Amino acid sequence: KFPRVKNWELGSITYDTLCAQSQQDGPCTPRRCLGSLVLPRPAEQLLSQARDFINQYYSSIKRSGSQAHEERLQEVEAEVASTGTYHLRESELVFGAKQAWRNAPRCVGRIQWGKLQVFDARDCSSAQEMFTYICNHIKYATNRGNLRSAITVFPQRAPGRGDFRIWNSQLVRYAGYRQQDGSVRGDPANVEITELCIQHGWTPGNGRFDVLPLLLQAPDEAPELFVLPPELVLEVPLEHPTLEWFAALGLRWYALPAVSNMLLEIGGLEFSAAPFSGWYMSTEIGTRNLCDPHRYNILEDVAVCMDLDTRTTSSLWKDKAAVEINLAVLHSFQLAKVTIVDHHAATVSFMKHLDNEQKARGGCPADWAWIVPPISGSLTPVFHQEMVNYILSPAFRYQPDPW
Amino acid sequence: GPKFPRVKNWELGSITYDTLCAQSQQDGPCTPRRCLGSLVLPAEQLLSQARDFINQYYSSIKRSGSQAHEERLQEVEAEVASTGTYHLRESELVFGAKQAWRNAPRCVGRIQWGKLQVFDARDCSSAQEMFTYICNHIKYATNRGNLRSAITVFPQRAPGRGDFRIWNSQLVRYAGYRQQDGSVRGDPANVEITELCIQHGWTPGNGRFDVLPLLLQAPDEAPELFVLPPELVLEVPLEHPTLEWFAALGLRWYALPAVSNMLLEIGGLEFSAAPFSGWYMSTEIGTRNLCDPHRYNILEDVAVCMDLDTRTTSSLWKDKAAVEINLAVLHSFQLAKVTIVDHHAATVSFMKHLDNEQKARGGCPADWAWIVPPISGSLTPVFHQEMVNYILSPAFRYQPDPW
Ligand code: HEM
Ligand code: HEM
Ligand SMILES: Cc1cc(N)nc(C[C@H]2CNC[C@H]2OCCNCCc2cccc(F)c2)c1
Ligand SMILES: Cc1cc(N)nc(C[C@H]2CNC[C@H]2OCCNCCc2cccc(F)c2)c1
Ligand SMILES: C[C@H](O)[C@H](O)[C@H]1CNc2nc(N)[nH]c(=O)c2N1
Ligand SMILES: C[C@H](O)[C@H](O)[C@H]1CNc2nc(N)[nH]c(=O)c2N1
Ligand SMILES: [Zn+2]
Repeated sequence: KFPRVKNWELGSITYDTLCAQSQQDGPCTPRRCLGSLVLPRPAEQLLSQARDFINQYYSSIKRSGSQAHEERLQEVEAEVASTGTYHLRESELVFGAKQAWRNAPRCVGRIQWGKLQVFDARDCSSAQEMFTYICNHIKYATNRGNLRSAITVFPQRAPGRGDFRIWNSQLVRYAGYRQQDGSVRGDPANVEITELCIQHGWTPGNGRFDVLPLLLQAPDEAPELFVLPPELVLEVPLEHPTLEWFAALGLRWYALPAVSNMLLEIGGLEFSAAPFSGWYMSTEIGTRNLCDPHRYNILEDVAVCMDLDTRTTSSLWKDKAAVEINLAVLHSFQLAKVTIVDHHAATVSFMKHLDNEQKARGGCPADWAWIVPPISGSLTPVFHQEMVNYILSPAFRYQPDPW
Repeated sequence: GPKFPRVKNWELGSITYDTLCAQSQQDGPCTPRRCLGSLVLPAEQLLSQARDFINQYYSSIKRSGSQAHEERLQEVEAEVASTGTYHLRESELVFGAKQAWRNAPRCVGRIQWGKLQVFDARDCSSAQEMFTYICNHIKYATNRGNLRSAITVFPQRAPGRGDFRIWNSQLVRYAGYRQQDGSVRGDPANVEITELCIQHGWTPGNGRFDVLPLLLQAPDEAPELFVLPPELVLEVPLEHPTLEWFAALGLRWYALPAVSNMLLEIGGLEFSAAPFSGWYMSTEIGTRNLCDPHRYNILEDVAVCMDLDTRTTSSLWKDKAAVEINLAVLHSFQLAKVTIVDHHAATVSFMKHLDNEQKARGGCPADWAWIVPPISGSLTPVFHQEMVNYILSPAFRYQPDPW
């Protein structure tokens, strides 16, 4: 029933008993494992998801089974009874957002989960107020390049009406202009979101790193367009510690990773619009975004840069150059005084987190295939550690694109 | 769409469904509540399994439902009727062996599934005789560098009577000698089996790369020790194409990967000895056996020779060294004319295998975590490929070491 979990480097063994508190089916069954798929295709329920969540918070501040807890438990019981829903108190919502991050199986940064700036933006009622809220979050989070973890919660879903949404998947991301000649200027992964932007009447540039404007949508209104003012957006040019030419490449990435399309779920309530951010691990920029073939796919150009042998796989030019890009990403961010983290440091601190969690709750749910870096997998200690995935709440879910 | 796992390739945008998994007749480790993907070690019934196997066979020869098919069935029932067990026709053994390897979710090797040499050794009655079978195997399969897939099949398990069993995990393994100051000389993987060889009479070496003897067991007889004639065991001295100093590290590997401790299960018949072999993927040696902290752990040594900053993670001295070491594996094998294959080509071709299997059977069981290499993960196409993993029979399966 409870799983043995070995580390294959140190022959050490633990037991998840946290996953006993999973109230949510994932994709696997005893017949097949679906664990590598990325995506997954009533008052009595709400009232019970609430109760529980209230129970986490009182237990969190040690004030379990007492007056303020009991009393707050009729408050929700009565609010649902009458109106089919309730609302959170600020501190409660500060406890859930943090915890939603604690429970994110696919996060390698979860050691930081205690340290989260929570902006409560639930008193928002137009896209114009959204833009401002978002604009502050960025100024705060960026901090002249000493990045800081932040989330900003906008108002919850309501049964009678459309959601507050941000159309973008991140707050910063680059244009991807599809061209006549089948090709693409800039980031291929943001083609559809660039087009959507043009359809709502944005003036588009034509470089490789045109920062996208923001499409914010308030309940039942058509979405609106807000260009982010260039100075809130911190960018970092790409140069190499020894390779003079690397620079002359025009490569650069932005400083702030802020996910802006995921849904945040606390106590059975749902926040369709709740962007969050911390800081990048080098391998998000160096390996995935520049290195993927369906993205910027600069590898071959790096390799030709270096005058290696393009003609054959077994010379390892794929791997040699990748390596320099992650080295270029780390160097370049360190020079700009922007917070970055390499995948060795990162995963090492992730192991500490599992150990921290093992003692604190009895396990930690994690998704092996997402935690292990996209290069040098076995060279990181997370490769050698078995993990469990299950679903805890508070939680970030995926949600449909609003068009 | 259909109620069958939908399976996507994120690089290409392509979609398939896996109908094969419906034929899985045996549960893995997951449930809807939790995913165990990462865990390394996750009469009436006899007739039931055999019937399915025979169907499977007659299908593969297009004679499904025919006279010869219903005849073999009745014959197989009658076999089991009076004896408890049954026996496989020669060609039934050749097909189930191939089917067992085609069904192996952890093997990236599968495109070659149809090209296997099957050595029937079901006539073998002594440990002395295994040594002989085994020596022929290595001779055949090594074929002086031009390597060849093969499997030798020893007598099946049987009521009462005890098993045949190669005790070595591989036909070729380097010794692992426990020092009197905690550390190990040689492959730490093999301390347990090394100790057993000595206890059973073997005079041991004092090296990093000593080939182990063979501990062979025959029903109810004590295991017996057999030394491989050095001339039979082909090894490769490791050199680097541009770093002249690398050769001097005294590094070497052997040419033949040959698993010897797995169970081969067909039609509910179990073969407890069935060494099988193929040819290496470069990362099995370059990255795993050489760079694992718990194996030879040569990463630091190599990085010093490379003059890398090994006091900070962010230099990517690990990544840089592992590449070189892998490149030197690839190059050492090339030069000696010994069949090898680099993670890049080897995965390009698992992609092809996937497409073939889609057409032939509607799907292919795959352990993502294992199919994806320990280095340059995202840089290979399997990284972007969702996989479905279930258990199909005939299978290779783990068994408990015999002692
Ligand atoms: C502070 C440093 C942080 C680092 C280094 C970090 C790193 C990462 C990485 C590397 C991933 C998966 C990478 C990928 O998309 O391929 C990820 C996923 C995730 N992160 Fe973190 N993160 C950080 C902070 C945060 C914060 C503040 C939150 C929210 C409060 C967060 C929530 C999540 C969630 C929900 C996922 C899953 C995304 C998905 O399922 O698609 N992370 N993080
Ligand atoms: C033809 C060249 C071959 C290549 C490149 C290849 C590659 C591999 C690799 C890379 C693995 C994963 C091993 C690990 O890292 O632990 C593997 C596992 C496996 N291979 Fe293949 N292989 C080849 C031939 C064969 C043959 C001939 C067989 C059987 C006849 C076979 C059967 C298996 C099985 C059963 C496993 C699973 C072991 C486990 O589950 O732990 N392979 N193979
Ligand atoms: C908060 C934070 C910090 C950090 N270092 N890293 C992150 C992950 C961000 C950045 N780097 C990738 C992005 O991850 C975004 C979430 N992943 C989406 C994967 C996906 C793709 C396409 C279709 C889908 F349905 C799903 C978040
Ligand atoms: C036939 C063939 C060809 C090839 N290239 N590669 C192979 C896998 C071999 C070689 N390279 C590793 C070994 O695979 C053996 C599979 N077992 C390892 C998992 C394991 C389970 C339990 C305890 C452990 F310590 C380890 C076979
Ligand atoms: C299909 C596979 O699940 C998919 O390619 C995953 C693999 N691992 C990943 N790991 C991280 N950190 N981020 C990713 O996008 C992916 N993609
Ligand atoms: C924890 C994890 O399951 C384990 O380290 C696996 C990961 N993937 C692997 N993949 C291969 N090919 N071989 C392995 O030994 C492993 N080890
Ligand atoms: Zn699973």
